[PDB]
Amino acid sequence: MSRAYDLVVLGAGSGGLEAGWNAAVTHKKKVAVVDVQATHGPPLFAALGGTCVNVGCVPKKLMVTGAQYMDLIRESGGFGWEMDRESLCPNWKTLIAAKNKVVNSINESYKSMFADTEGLSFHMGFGALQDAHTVVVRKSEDPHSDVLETLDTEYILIATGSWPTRLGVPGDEFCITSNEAFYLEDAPKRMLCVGGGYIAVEFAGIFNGYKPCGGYVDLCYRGDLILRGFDTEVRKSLTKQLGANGIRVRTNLNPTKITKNEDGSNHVHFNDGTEEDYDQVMLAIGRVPRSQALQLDKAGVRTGKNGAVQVDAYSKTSVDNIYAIGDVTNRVMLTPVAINEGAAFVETVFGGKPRATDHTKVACAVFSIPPIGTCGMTEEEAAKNYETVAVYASSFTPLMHNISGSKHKEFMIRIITNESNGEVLGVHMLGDSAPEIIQSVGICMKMGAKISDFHSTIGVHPTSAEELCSMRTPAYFYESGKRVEKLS
Amino acid sequence: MSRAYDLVVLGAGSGGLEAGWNAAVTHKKKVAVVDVQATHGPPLFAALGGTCVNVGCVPKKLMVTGAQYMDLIRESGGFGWEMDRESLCPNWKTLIAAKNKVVNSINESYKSMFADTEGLSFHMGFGALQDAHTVVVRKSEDPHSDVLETLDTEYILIATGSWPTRLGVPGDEFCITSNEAFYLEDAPKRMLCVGGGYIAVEFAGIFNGYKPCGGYVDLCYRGDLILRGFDTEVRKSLTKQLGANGIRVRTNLNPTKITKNEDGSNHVHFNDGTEEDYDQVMLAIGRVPRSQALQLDKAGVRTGKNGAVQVDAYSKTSVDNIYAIGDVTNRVMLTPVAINEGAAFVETVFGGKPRATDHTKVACAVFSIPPIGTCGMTEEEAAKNYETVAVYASSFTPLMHNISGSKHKEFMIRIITNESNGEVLGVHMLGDSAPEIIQSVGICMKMGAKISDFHSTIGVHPTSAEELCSMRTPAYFYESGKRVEKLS
Ligand SMILES: Cc1cc2nc3c(=O)[nH]c(=O)nc-3n(C[C@H](O)[C@H](O)[C@H](O)COP(=O)(O)OP(=O)(O)OC[C@H]3O[C@@H](n4cnc5c(N)ncnc54)[C@H](O)[C@@H]3O)c2cc1C
Ligand SMILES: Cc1cc2nc3c(=O)[nH]c(=O)nc-3n(C[C@H](O)[C@H](O)[C@H](O)COP(=O)(O)OP(=O)(O)OC[C@H]3O[C@@H](n4cnc5c(N)ncnc54)[C@H](O)[C@@H]3O)c2cc1C
Ligand SMILES: NC(=O)C1=CN([C@@H]2O[C@H](COP(=O)(O)OP(=O)(O)OC[C@H]3O[C@@H](n4cnc5c(N)ncnc54)[C@H](OP(=O)(O)O)[C@@H]3O)[C@@H](O)[C@H]2O)C=CC1
Ligand SMILES: NC(=O)C1=CN([C@@H]2O[C@H](COP(=O)(O)OP(=O)(O)OC[C@H]3O[C@@H](n4cnc5c(N)ncnc54)[C@H](OP(=O)(O)O)[C@@H]3O)[C@@H](O)[C@H]2O)C=CC1
Ligand SMILES: CCc1ccc(-n2c(-c3ccc(SC)cc3)cc(CN3CCSCC3)c2C)cc1
Ligand SMILES: CCc1ccc(-n2c(-c3ccc(SC)cc3)cc(CN3CCSCC3)c2C)cc1
Ligand SMILES: CCc1ccc(-n2c(-c3ccc(SC)cc3)cc(CN3CCSCC3)c2C)cc1
Ligand SMILES: CCc1ccc(-n2c(-c3ccc(SC)cc3)cc(CN3CCSCC3)c2C)cc1
Repeated sequence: MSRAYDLVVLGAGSGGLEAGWNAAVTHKKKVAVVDVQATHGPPLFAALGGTCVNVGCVPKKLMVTGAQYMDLIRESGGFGWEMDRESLCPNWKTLIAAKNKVVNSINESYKSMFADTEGLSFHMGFGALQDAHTVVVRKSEDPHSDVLETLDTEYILIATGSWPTRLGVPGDEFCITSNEAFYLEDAPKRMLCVGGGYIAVEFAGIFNGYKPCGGYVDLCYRGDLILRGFDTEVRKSLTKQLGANGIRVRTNLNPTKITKNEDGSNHVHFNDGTEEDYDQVMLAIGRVPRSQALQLDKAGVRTGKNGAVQVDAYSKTSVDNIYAIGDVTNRVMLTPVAINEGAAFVETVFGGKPRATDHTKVACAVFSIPPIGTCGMTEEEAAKNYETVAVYASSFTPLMHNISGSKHKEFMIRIITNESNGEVLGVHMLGDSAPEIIQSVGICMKMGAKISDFHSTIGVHPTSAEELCSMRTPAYFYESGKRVEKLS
Repeated sequence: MSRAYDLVVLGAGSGGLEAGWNAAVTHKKKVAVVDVQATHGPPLFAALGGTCVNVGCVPKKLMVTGAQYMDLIRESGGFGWEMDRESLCPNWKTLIAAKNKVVNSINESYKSMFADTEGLSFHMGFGALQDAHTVVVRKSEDPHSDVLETLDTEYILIATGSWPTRLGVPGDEFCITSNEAFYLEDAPKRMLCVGGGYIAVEFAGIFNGYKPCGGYVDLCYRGDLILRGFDTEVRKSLTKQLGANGIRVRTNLNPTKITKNEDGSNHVHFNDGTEEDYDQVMLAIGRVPRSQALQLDKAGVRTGKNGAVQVDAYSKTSVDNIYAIGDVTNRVMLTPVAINEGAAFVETVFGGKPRATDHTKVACAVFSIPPIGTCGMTEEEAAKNYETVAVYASSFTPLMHNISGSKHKEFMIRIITNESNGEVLGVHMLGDSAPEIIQSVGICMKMGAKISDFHSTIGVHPTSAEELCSMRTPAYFYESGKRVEKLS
């Protein structure tokens, strides 16, 4: 059969714009790409470029880079750099301004991409499914608003991503999320970050860097140790170093009631029954797939837990012509994962050579201060899945920190290997440059690197990374899930 | 036969202290270690710990880290950090002071290593050879000064390293080297670095950071492009960026005569017949192996060109019981190379399991601002002895530099592959975090990584290293030595 478009992508995101571009350029198909708005902005935060560009990776990193100067300016003193250190506080207003300039600049380059690419058209509005071949674009999220466009397509691709989750406590509406955090007029003096995940830990670092005079940031998590699912020794050292940096880490604590005050501040009720006032309260509870308004039922597309889209290894839904990638599938919620999922989708339906995304042994990072760089299994998980595992560990304060005054900044590397093989199953790093090192570590790992391949490599001196090639003797072992000091 | 010691190490350096420690601790041998002095200091700069610790890797990196703050403080302004930027210059003498404290505490750490290790003893003086089994320790470098100790040994190891080379021009003795650079009480306003190698480029960066008001650093090089043997596109982009940062790169220029003025400053005559005044003039001509005073002839050990000790793959000299490692062999003059050479020497003669150092595919770095991170062949060399080579290239100005103001800071990656099989022969990087990334790149290359292994790895976003996994189509090719735009 013959229709108007070959592909209609719902969501101009990291994955969406990858599949859209590739189909249109290398295969010269006719691709329509639907998104909510053109440039970044408060009313509906996401835009052209997805969460990555608008309210995610890109702006986050810039603000984490901005916050990192607080330490660096302090650290410079030991090396001979003298200036006014008296109540040295930063300008939040000129950070957001500069941030907006860059985000908008990327918003503009994606806009001119559509004009420069034949077959690639942008369609502003709220895309929703009608049937297996028809995507309806509406004026608002409300399914009774005006119908802007009716797109007739061979294939549909859902890349609408995810949305912040909120807790069902009274006064929920008075709290902000990562979305609102980007567009705050002023940096908060009294800041509460709720949750112990990626966003919570990262933004606690941002606010702590940009807090005004005498300000403070409280991170509160409902459990024992923050960042569940990461290397426990890394998590412990990270809690210790966030503390040393100023952030008051608060475990086994959770808000139950929030009330609005007359002066503007927020009154918060906790688990232990204590009461406190915070200028802003951010919720980093996690991200649920954004698919509750797409009407997947009307096409026969299976909706799992939290609205996730049931896909096979090749991203294909219950309907043979409809596909889904990125956060909306709830597999591995990262930008480069969604991009790979998109490029694979093109290679399959329009390329002739099908490929599935390798979701295993994927190197990711946490952009806290200091940052985490990880790839592979935790020692807890590898113990459950393997006969006998060796745990290599190394901690150090870099020589420069003896001069800088930040003697709390301990670089940590922990390698988890299969004892039988020698195969590296996990590498976990904490410290500066850790997200940069973990990248080429991940090239070794999916390549199937052994611990012998590491320490036989001649090091690069002086670097933090050279320590990867100096770990030969394991600290301890796991034997059939049991922690042992030596091998029987 | 049984003698006083089974190992005498001449030179307590990176290689020396590696072989010394290992023989004494893991194999319980009686190891004597000779070095010139105990702690770092001007008269004879090198000490316990070698050049690396005292007048090399360690103090250099610290000073480069301090100089890097000049940029970071300027870059902070765009992110919202306000301060007195008016005439902001650093304190050189408090940097040197802090540097000394760190170097000294390592000198002390090595001193208490000898006291805590049995069999391992330190012998202060000038070691020289008597015969195949006897090493004489003298009061001074003059071979007629008092004989301090006479050491009787089964095996001799030469790890005396290298020494700065000087150019045979009138006024040579008025110039400093890297040695004296560490102990100048004042930072020069008018600075000339002579040469285009590692030391020249790194120290030009240091002085440029630590110059007083209205000060300038001129780097002058004998040839056309600085840093021969490195990726030509990296060198060009470095020259451009050293320029942009303040360092005046002057090529095809070489001093001919130097005279000392009455005010203290130095008058320099150049290649183009021009005259100029510099407060200090550093010679980075290179490093010749330190072997002129050891009397290798007396024992029958072959000295090659420049005085380099001729050795086989296992570091064994002309005599079966005398060995040599590190800079003194003039193979690959790096610290971690000398360490590997030392650890192998022990494994061979005391471990019973012989091993040679893999001098090929060694990842190293240049700690300029911005720094270089390299591993493997240049495209010129790979063209000279391969059938067809593919040259992958990528240049980009990181997103944060749109806010910071340093839009000259371009990150560069160039991969050079054997087109036949896809094998990566060289990876060349220029920019921040480059020496940190290149480490785990060298693990891939030692494993024999293919270009497919790179671009198949899911990236880490946002980083500079994620670009390493996004290079798929080559920019151009080399076909039987000739530069081609495509394959015929
Ligand atoms: C604060 C934050 C920081 C992050 N930092 C990192 C990081 O540093 N590194 C990393 O790897 N990952 C990071 N992530 C995760 C990453 O942003 C996501 O995994 C990635 O964006 C997923 O890509 P996607 O295409 O599936 O979703 P998106 O890129 O978000 O694309 C979804 C798009 O679909 C559009 N859309 C929604 N509904 C409709 C509809 N009704 N019709 C049409 N269009 C619609 C939206 O406007 C949105 O722009 C971060 C996330 C957050 C929230
Ligand atoms: C300024 C500078 C910066 C450098 N930076 C780096 C870097 O960042 N990364 C890197 O990998 N490499 C770097 N290097 C090179 C590196 O330091 C050397 O390659 C390394 O030190 C070689 O080790 P070695 O044991 O052979 O020599 P050394 O470590 O220098 O040991 C030689 C020792 O022998 C002693 N000795 C000399 N003569 C006698 C004798 N007559 N009797 C007894 N003892 C004697 C000396 O006192 C000296 O301490 C740098 C070098 C310099 C000069
Ligand atoms: N690569 C990167 O740099 C980044 C990646 N991301 C991605 O996007 C996703 C965004 O998640 P983000 O919000 O951190 O949260 P993610 O789920 O990581 O983390 C959620 C955190 O909130 C806690 N939490 C969950 N529910 C509640 C509740 N009801 N009350 C209190 N606390 C609760 C969780 O604790 P518990 O462990 O007990 O469930 C967990 O610590 C991540 O999964 C990640 O994949 C996001 C930011 C940066
Ligand atoms: N890994 C690291 O971070 C470091 C490693 N090192 C090691 O120590 C060694 C020490 O030497 P380092 O200063 O680089 O210099 P190296 O010899 O590399 O470089 C010397 C530079 O000086 C130039 N030169 C040589 N002779 C003359 C002359 N007669 N007149 C003018 N210029 C001359 C050379 O130019 P030309 O190209 O024309 O010959 C070259 O550019 C290095 O080879 C390196 O192996 C040193 C410092 C840091
Ligand atoms: C018109 C052809 C084209 C292709 C790719 C990009 N692109 C892209 C790009 C962005 C999004 C997509 S689709 C999600 C595809 C390509 C990013 C970047 C940023 N950086 C630049 C230096 S080389 C490394 C990458 C660039 C340059 C731009 C234009
Ligand atoms: C007495 C026990 C001992 C032995 C060696 C080191 N060491 C050494 C070391 C290096 C070379 C030698 S032989 C030249 C001997 C000791 C180096 C470094 C640098 N380090 C690497 C590990 S994490 C922090 C940074 C360290 C910590 C320390 C303790
Ligand atoms: C000769 C045996 C030796 C060698 C290196 C170290 N070392 C070193 C070390 C690092 C690099 C080098 S390379 C010259 C040498 C020694 C660092 C640190 C970290 N230190 C931990 C205790 S409190 C202060 C911080 C330590 C402990 C110690 C002993
Ligand atoms: C296909 C449409 C397109 C292409 C390229 C960019 N882009 C981009 C770009 C950057 C990030 C993204 S989101 C991953 C998308 C595009 C950057 C730059 C310039 N420079 C390159 C080196 S990295 C810093 C910026 C450019 C030119 C944007 C959109």
